Amino acid sequence: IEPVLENVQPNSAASKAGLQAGDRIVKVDGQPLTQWVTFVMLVRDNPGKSLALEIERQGSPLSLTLIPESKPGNGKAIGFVGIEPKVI
Amino acid sequence: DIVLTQSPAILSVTPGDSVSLSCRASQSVSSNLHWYQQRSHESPRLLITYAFQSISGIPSRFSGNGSGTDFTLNINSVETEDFGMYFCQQSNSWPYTFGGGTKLEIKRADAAPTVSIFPPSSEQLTSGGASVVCFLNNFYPKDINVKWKIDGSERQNGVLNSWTDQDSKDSTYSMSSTLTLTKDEYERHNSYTCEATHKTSTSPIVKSFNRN
Amino acid sequence: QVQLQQSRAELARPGASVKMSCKASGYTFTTYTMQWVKQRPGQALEWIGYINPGSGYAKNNQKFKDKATLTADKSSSTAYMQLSSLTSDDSAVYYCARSGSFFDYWGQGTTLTVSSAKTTPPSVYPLAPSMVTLGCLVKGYFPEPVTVTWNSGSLSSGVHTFPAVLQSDLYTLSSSVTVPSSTWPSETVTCNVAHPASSTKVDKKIVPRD
Repeated sequence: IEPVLENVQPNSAASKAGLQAGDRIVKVDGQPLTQWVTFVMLVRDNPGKSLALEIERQGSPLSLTLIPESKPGNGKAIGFVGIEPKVI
Repeated sequence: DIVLTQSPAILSVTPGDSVSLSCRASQSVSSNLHWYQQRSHESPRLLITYAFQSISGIPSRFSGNGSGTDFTLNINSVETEDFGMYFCQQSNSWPYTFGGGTKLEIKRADAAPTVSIFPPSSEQLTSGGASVVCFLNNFYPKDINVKWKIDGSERQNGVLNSWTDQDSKDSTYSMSSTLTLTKDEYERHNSYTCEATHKTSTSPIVKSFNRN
Repeated sequence: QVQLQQSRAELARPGASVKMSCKASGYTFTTYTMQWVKQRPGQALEWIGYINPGSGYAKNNQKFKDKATLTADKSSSTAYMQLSSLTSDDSAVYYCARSGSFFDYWGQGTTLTVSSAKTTPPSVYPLAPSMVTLGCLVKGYFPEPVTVTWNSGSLSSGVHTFPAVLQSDLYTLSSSVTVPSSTWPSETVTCNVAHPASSTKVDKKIVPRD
């Protein structure tokens, strides 16, 4: 799966973090992003933890900080950033 | 190179009306456009992020809308701490670009300038120079023209103009015009005229002096 | 909680180089992108570029391709911006900002003046001619600033001290005071010009011309 975003929900976590449509996640917390499932599980499990993202906007790197919104979940407090993945 | 065009550059509003600042672009920046407020002699302040999303710190009266290649920043009830420069910055592509800037000034009943003229002093004439001074204090709006006449003939060289910021009391402007010449060329003409054309009068306010 | 301490004001000779700082306080300095913006007096903002601390990647505007050089130090938590081959067009206020998309936290502002003029004491000239208006012309001083008061600050109202214009690589400044026609010339109206850069303090009393 291509680690590109399609849209960012307004007034969400990825909105205040600076993420935009077309941005490509490259690194998360230092280590590169080879599996999109790792970033998905990091956004899911961590509910209010600062995640350092190295993205490539327009082909150029940029450093942002993402703080997932603690969306209510039955099992446990879940993390929602408001990112729409790339349409397959 | 996305060129943000911020029109118009200056808008005068009575402290209490609404304001809709425009910021047209040249390419599709989608909703990647943010607004900044810069008060005089200060640093910019982040107001609205991504066209309409509000920030945690700005009052409720600051909002905005728009998408693609047309944006608008809305201020509801303008307080006194809202005047100054406003800029729009896009973050869609490279390189990042700001707007041309929109100045928010306070509106005032059209006042006429208090024109005064002053000839050079003997102190300056000792060193070999001669500066004629023309003060235009307390007028509105800032838009005003001034011209220097030497024995009836307009002069363009040597003129230095300086405008003040909008006063915090009467909310008017003031201008200083200095015609700097050498003592020699000052000692070759008699009549020196400073004439100011302003919106308040259809005829210029003229202040002149003869050397003797 | 989050502050950007910028370097103090700077004067530079034409052709030299400067290197200003921007110490960040109150956040993880390596995760947020630093931004540098230029602003000439009275004009719009101008995006110089950005840098990613930790990775060292710096991306400048095409105009600031080689004029600006962006560096970052993680330990000192400070981003430096260097300007080489300085000209008169480099005199401006430079800001550093936080985040990589929108600029949330801004700095104070580093004012750079590029000139070759030496420190020059000012020349004070009196300006004499209902209500009367008197003036005080401060011509040929360097550098900024100059504080102009009237009657040791007593004449607080009706005073218009105009901004400084550059003339002959020096600074010229006018100041006007407006007093009733009874408080002059039957009273004392003095403009106190203070140029601390040259340790000069002039007190010029306005008298009617002879």
